[PDB]
Amino acid sequence: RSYGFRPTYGVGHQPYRVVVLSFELLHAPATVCGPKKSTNLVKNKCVNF
Amino acid sequence: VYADSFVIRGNEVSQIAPGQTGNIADYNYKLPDDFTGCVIAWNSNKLDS
Amino acid sequence: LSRLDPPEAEVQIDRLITGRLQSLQTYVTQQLIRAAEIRASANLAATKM
Amino acid sequence: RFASVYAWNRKRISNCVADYSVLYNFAPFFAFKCYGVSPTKLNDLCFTN
Repeated sequence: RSYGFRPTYGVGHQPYRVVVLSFELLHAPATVCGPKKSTNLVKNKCVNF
Repeated sequence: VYADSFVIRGNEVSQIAPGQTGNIADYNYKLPDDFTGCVIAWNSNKLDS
Repeated sequence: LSRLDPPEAEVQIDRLITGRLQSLQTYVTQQLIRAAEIRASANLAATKM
Repeated sequence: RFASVYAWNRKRISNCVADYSVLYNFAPFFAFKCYGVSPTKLNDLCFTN
């Protein structure tokens, strides 16, 4: 059944378009990520890997 | 990363939350208890009314 | 688990588990202290025997 | 007929089946906020008053 979505309806019945972004926060591999880039590592230096 | 998309009532978006109760949360779209991600909703009266 | 919804009863279950574990750790500590006392008493009794 | 916020009307309900499914079924009922209980379990619980 439908609500009708008539213009006389208020915010309680006006249509809202909804999107649900479901993420998986595991760091096993990497699909999408933020834009960032830096230099290479060092073999025997204290680095924030 | 997955993205679900739909259109509902304006205030019915109150039911779009992990493990809530209601018509949508039980018979149309149910989120898991351990859901993590984002939910966005915006007006669509200019299009869907 | 029959009055409240899963996503809002998880915190209550967690608090109950925390309370029942805190009430059991103290019991285990008391049992250890009394077991050490009984061990000392039994060593003294064996020495006297 | 609904009274004002002061001298509010109060009605006792007993000796009947409480089918809450017809309560959140109404469209204008946007606000449905329960404390100490979830809407999914209202049809499964029992009340003494």
